[PDB]
Amino acid sequence: AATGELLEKSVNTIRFLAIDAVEKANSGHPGLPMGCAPMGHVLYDEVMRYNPKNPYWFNRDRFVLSAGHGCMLQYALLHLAGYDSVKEEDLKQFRQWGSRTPGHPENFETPGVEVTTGPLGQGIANAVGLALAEKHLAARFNKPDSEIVDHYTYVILGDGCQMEGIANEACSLAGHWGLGKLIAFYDDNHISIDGDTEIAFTEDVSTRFEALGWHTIWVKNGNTGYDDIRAAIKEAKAVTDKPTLIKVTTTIGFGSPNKANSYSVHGSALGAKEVEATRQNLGWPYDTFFVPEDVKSHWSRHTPEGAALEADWNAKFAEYEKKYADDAATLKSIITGELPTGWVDALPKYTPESPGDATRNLSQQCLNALANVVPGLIGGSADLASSNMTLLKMFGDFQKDTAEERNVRFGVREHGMGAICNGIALHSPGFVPYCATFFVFTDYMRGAMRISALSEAGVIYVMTHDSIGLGEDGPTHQPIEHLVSFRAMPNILMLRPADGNETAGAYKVAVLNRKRPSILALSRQKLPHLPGTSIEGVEKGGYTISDNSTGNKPDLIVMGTGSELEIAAKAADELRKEGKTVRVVSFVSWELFDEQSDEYKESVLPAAVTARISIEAGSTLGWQKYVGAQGKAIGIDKFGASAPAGTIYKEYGITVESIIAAAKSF
Amino acid sequence: AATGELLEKSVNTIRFLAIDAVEKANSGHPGLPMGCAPMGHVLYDEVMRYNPKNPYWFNRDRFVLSAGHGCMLQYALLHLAGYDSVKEEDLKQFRQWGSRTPGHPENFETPGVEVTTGPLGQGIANAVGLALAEKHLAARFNKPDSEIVDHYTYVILGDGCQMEGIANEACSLAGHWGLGKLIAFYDDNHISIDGDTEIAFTEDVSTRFEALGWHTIWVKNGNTGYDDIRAAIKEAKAVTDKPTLIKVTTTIGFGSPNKANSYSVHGSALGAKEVEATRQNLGWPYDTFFVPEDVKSHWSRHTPEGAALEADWNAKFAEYEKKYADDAATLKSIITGELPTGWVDALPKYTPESPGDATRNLSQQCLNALANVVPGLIGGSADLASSNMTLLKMFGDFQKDTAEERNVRFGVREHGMGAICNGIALHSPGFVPYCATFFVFTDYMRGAMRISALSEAGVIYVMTHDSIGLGEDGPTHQPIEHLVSFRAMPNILMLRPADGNETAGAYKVAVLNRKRPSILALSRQKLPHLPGTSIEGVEKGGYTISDNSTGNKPDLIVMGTGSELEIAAKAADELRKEGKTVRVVSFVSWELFDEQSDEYKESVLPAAVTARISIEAGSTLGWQKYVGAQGKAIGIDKFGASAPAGTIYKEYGITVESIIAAAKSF
Ligand SMILES: Cc1ncc(C[n+]2csc(CCOP(=O)(O)OP(=O)(O)O)c2C)c(N)n1
Ligand SMILES: Cc1ncc(C[n+]2csc(CCOP(=O)(O)OP(=O)(O)O)c2C)c(N)n1
Ligand SMILES: [Mg+2]
Ligand SMILES: [Mg+2]
Repeated sequence: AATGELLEKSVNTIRFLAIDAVEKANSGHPGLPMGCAPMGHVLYDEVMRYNPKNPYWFNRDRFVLSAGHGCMLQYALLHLAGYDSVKEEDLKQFRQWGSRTPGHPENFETPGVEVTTGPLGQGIANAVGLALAEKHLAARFNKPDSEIVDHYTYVILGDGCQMEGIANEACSLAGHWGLGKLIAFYDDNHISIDGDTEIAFTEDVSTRFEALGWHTIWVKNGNTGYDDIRAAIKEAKAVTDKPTLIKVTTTIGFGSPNKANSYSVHGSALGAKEVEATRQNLGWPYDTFFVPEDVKSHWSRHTPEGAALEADWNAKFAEYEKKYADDAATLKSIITGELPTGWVDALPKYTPESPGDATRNLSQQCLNALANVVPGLIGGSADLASSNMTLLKMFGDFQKDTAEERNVRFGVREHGMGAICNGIALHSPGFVPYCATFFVFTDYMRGAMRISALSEAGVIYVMTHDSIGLGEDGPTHQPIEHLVSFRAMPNILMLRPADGNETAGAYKVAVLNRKRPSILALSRQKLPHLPGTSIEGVEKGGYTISDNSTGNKPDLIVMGTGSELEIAAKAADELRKEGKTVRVVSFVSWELFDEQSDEYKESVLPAAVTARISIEAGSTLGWQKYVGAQGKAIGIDKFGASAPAGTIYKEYGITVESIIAAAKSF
Repeated sequence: AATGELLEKSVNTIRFLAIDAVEKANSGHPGLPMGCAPMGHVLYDEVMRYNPKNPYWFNRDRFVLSAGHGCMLQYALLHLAGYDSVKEEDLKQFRQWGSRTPGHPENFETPGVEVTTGPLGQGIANAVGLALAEKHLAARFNKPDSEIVDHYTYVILGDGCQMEGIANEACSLAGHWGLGKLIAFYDDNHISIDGDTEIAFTEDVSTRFEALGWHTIWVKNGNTGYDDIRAAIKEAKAVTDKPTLIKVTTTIGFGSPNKANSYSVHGSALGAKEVEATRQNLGWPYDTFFVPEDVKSHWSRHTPEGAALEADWNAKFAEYEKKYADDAATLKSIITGELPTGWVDALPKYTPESPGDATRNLSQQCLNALANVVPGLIGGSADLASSNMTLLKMFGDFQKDTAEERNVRFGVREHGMGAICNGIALHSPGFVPYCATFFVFTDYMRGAMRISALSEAGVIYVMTHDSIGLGEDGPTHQPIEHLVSFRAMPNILMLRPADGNETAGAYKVAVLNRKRPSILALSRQKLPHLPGTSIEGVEKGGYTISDNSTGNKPDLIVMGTGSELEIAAKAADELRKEGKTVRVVSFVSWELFDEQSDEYKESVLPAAVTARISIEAGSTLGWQKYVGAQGKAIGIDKFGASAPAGTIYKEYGITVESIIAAAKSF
């Protein structure tokens, strides 16, 4: 452990790397890194177990910077630790086009960064998911003579995260689950962007956390109380049954003679004059982006020590593999991301003779089928297990005493639920987390969902009661703009299966896409199994289910999704009687369709056929890209109503007669 | 005050109206009404001040049912109290097409219901807004010899609301603001939809609330402790500097011999057999929807008493208007919703000679100009006042000691902020609340924004840093799908002004729409003032700013919004050099354009002109409805990047050259 002048120099190396990176970019946040350098140093140099040359080592401790704006703190540490992702030149490319050092930490750009933060509150919620994953894995695979999974989850958060409701949702669950290895550092600096926190934040954070079930500790001198910080971490790991909140009081911009403790240092370059003044104040003769040789030498030990920690763990796993071969084989799946051979064969198959059912119920069949073949499937609903139909029948509930169970009960915390799943998904490539609620409530958790898409987290979102079909609950519960709001979001699949085969198909696609989240819009009401639907069609996004035309030139093309496909089919039969040739197209997913070749698209929507009709219980916006200019889109562009589903469909014109009336307009 | 058997009969009348209503619709929630009947009775019959024949009386106490699913509780009370909006027949039309008794309370459907609830957590946050409104109004208009504004805000919430992050955000704010007249009843019944709360909710709620700055009380017997409830309310009104949380332990479905204290009674009809058993158990001979004559008689006093309470206040207001004529005139504007004559003339006007500026700064000028002529304008930013540019320079900050101030500092709580504004908007029609954050974080508060649209709350959402133009913060901060995600939402205006004249126009529209929320997408970067822009044009949604064609037949039509209009204008100049006639159209708002006449539309986008180009730094989805099948839409359909804005615009092709390249494809 560093001490004396070496400790001071290392801590200041971190502060100045942050100051110089920001100054060069003339953009960024120097405040947090300056005040948090002391705890950052203790954490990466003395406490955390990791291998800088292998950021993927399974049993590594995890670090999460929830106050993402302070990313230079993390980049400085990754650089000093020896990670290949952050070299000297990368620091000099901070916030510049295409660099490994973007304005906010992004896991997909920088190996060593575990999750994507920046939107406040996500980080701490992700850490709860990471700690859940570790506890689950340890409870499920550890043996009396072999403790193979054992790592801590460290997270740094500021006042902004503490004010966000998502943070309180996640921390409430963490306390309830007894996540002893989750250790959070709260940067108590009394400053946010509007200035002093007394302006809008005067609650007793520590007492709130105690109420949530957390163990609490307060380090009053966060700027120079290095031993206090060490001691706090030690006591934190001693308390094994409760997550620990370590409040560390620091002064933002510490070291800056004229900008410390002010909102001015939160997010803008110090400036040439103040940088010079700060260098004199801290006694930093060294120049731009300099790492003193003795500091560099001290930090270099992490490479050989890191290699040895992993070698030690590998030996342990080899011995585990020979005693518990089966458990080892299963754990390897979660560690490598390689799904078991033939998992696809476990998916249900249906025929139009199978009894009709709501896609939400068919979803449950697929979930229980998959639970047997995919060891990493884990998840649950936000207090709606009996409506969402998300219980894995063969398992109990994940709880502090039964962490090995696979049904996770989130309570009424949608947003926290989403971020926790992002944490699970990014813990190990073999996890396949799924979470659920009513489709309309994705609005509550849209922040975490957008992060899923941007961070390439393969979370499967099971959303039921997807339309006015839910009936009586009314407009506050009926989605309308939701499908298009997600078709417009990049890198996320918006699947809306019509029946059993499409539902199984949606799940095949969802499991196969480990780098892109999937949303399944499922119905509350029973739907018939349609002839023409198939697992293979779904992978295509938009495909033909029935066609009585020839030469790829039907008189009419009718397209639909989910519960409205049936209506499109019934209308097509009707129109065929009158002698017209009609093609019925299922658009389970716009995303997958757009990804197909031009040949494929032409084969489904021939450019020559202009008479096109679409039907879907939701906004009509955007359908023009498929129905064309002379085409007609039947939908709902107003809020719903409180009444029996049947009545709403009739009153809103989501009927076979509307398709027919529209057909005779061509 | 009722007592003995009369009190028991009154309380049971409430239980049975709820039971019968749910049984007849065979849909609904009987549990909460059955368990909460006692406190509802005490609240509406003994505590609240209101005039059942005038649901709009300004100084009435406000009640909010945050646990919206239990609406039958409120319908039963409104019925008994004498409100004209809930007759016996309305109770029999519960959850049926077009009834005044929808499945969740909607203020727009039922006079007497203050806000729209159903999505959990919104109600308690709305109550915080209602209480803020009363506190602000009292501090601002009360005189030492005249206390004209004085009312309490009562709210009932359940475990579901207590778990939602939005509730913690608003209650954190309520404690910080010392809202002594906010009195919340927490229905502590240990049941949620997944069953017993021990499955996912074991935090110490009361201690969390004390940490937030709330006064706490616990009534252990909420089923029959009528005097304990009364006493608790008495103590709550005595504590004047802190909001009070009264935890009332009850048993859900109280009275039902076989379904009480179980999840089965939460949200489904009891069923014929259990209804009979419940009638026997409580000793309720009376049949379907019956109100005993003695109960009816007891409740009828509220009509003459209510009339007298309001008459009293009216006299008091008349004497107030005589002494303080000026203050009275200003207060009346907030009360009646009638805005001062000529407020429109206060808006700034600009010309292309005016210096260029970011629309976020131009927004501030408009807000400050408006503060002077619109008494009900109040609001602020979620810890981003210095970036959103929302401070009303002539005022201080709203705080427990300075409640008369008009700048509200919400801290980093977007969702709570939105719900609180809905509460203010719905307190009185003259309030014009505005709130702000970066456009990308609308995702955090989308739940409340949707409710603004559905409940017809004229909230003005000031959203800055609307695109990749914000630069270096990166993809986590850059909107992409947001504009279309709101153009798809019913009853909400999605305004994206290009310059000063358009920004002033956007505010004119926003202020005039008191029944529909408005969102303003504002830029971070400086934009020039363009020739052709005007306040009037904005009211049209889509209008021409420059045209060199004749006979309404240009060779090319180029449309754009906000920061991209400038690019479209520059490209048109180039093309006009080559001898083409080009029409430049501004689409400040899709919504406003679609509401215009067919003649008007044809005059801007002549059906005969097929060469159309649109440019907007956002998703291209939906632009097809204006650019046509042969038109081209230039936009961004992927996430952003961390880099200087200029570089991102070039790399993504949001440039004049892209417009020109596309123009030569026609
Ligand atoms: C959900 C969300 N809302 C708003 C912001 C904008 N924002 C970034 S940092 C910040 C200030 C938070 O201050 P704090 O976390 O206490 O950190 P410090 O100033 O101490 O570094 C705000 C409002 C954001 N990144 N995410
Ligand atoms: C934001 C949101 N998420 C989920 C739901 C679905 N929902 C309606 S009631 C409910 C149960 C909450 O139970 P509680 O508030 O404790 O009331 P009780 O069952 O005791 O009446 C849930 C999860 C919702 N209405 N809103
Ligand atoms: Mg801070
Ligand atoms: Mg409950």
